[PDB]
Amino acid sequence: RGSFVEMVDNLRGKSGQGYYVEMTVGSPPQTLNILVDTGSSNFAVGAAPHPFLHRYYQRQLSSTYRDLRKGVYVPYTQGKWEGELGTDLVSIPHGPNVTVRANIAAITESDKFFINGSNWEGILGLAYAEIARPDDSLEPFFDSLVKQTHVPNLFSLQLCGAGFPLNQSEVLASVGGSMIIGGIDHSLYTGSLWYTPIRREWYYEVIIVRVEINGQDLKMDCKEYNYDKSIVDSGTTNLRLPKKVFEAAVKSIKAASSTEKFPDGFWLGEQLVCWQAGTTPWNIFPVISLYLMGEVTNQSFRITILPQQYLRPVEDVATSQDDCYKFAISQSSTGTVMGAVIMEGFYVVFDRARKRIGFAVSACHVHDEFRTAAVEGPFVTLDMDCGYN
Ligand SMILES: NC1=N[C@@]2(c3cc(NC(=O)c4ccc(F)cn4)ccc3F)COC[C@H]2CS1
Repeated sequence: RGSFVEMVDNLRGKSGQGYYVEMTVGSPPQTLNILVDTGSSNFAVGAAPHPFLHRYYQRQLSSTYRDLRKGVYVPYTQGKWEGELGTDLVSIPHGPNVTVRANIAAITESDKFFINGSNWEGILGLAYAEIARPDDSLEPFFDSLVKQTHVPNLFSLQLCGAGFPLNQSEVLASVGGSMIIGGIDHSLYTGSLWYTPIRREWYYEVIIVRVEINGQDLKMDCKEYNYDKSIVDSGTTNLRLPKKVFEAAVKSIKAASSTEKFPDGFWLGEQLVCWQAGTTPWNIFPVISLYLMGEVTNQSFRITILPQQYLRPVEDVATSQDDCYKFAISQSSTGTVMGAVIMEGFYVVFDRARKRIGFAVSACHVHDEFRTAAVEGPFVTLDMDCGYN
């Protein structure tokens, strides 16, 4: 049974541009679309005109706006945002039937933050206060929600990739998935949920203990997989891997798929590759298994993704009926990032109450009739020291 009908199908978007949920801020309520971001911890919204924003938070029109008289500056690798801190009443229309007073960073300047055509106007950082900006005294949204209401301290995400390109109209009209606030909806997954511990409450940090490509062990010291951390991050597109793991994985994926040769720019995630309509050779590309530490001592389980997850559908650079994709695995210098293309394979339970992350096969993962994504266990013979310090 699906017990959270009110919140099922409340997301829209896609791996290229992000998955978002509708929220309201202020009194009377101002509706905004907000990126669901498990890899940061600020609730930050556009609050001044911008060429890529169709709307924005207007603090002067909110009777419940409270000015904290404090700026926040947030540079990150790909860009930056800065703005002004305050609080206001916030609700999620397709969410729990509650309204909370939460911190809001009113974005006044940004660089490469907003995405033309994404249809979102702010971000909902769902990770922990430790990585909030300017510091850990700025209570994140979810903490406020839990403190102020009877909502259980847990949320779950089903991100649904289409498996093909969606034009602007289609992505607006399409259901992109679900964020279930306070619970687990059984209709969103098949098979069993398997849980891995949250190593530390800052990012949603986990520990990978083994990596296989088509069943072949990458055979790296498991610390390499978590150097310098491994996180589950809905606010990143790709599966990102530490440099040395990336190099070893790409070598192995190339070897598995070697019946076709792809240019270097494809493997660099820059260049698309295309096949005649319907003829994408899924079967030449390997499955990828990530083994995660179990809750039981000396046990692990694995999550297995298909090329239908790690090849991201993109429309052709020229007009055609070809099926085209970009390689959605890329190198990282800040650890492993299980981004949206990985999350598209799975229903993911962020069980904050029990300090654990659950994975099950998603009811909306893209596959073919020969192979599916999998979550399987337990495995009891693995060497598990895998965390980086
Ligand atoms: N997890 C991260 N969150 C941050 C962030 C994320 C994004 N996300 C996206 O555009 C995006 C697009 C496609 C996707 F499938 C997912 N996300 C945009 C701005 C931005 F600042 C906020 O804190 C650090 C920064 C960099 S890593």
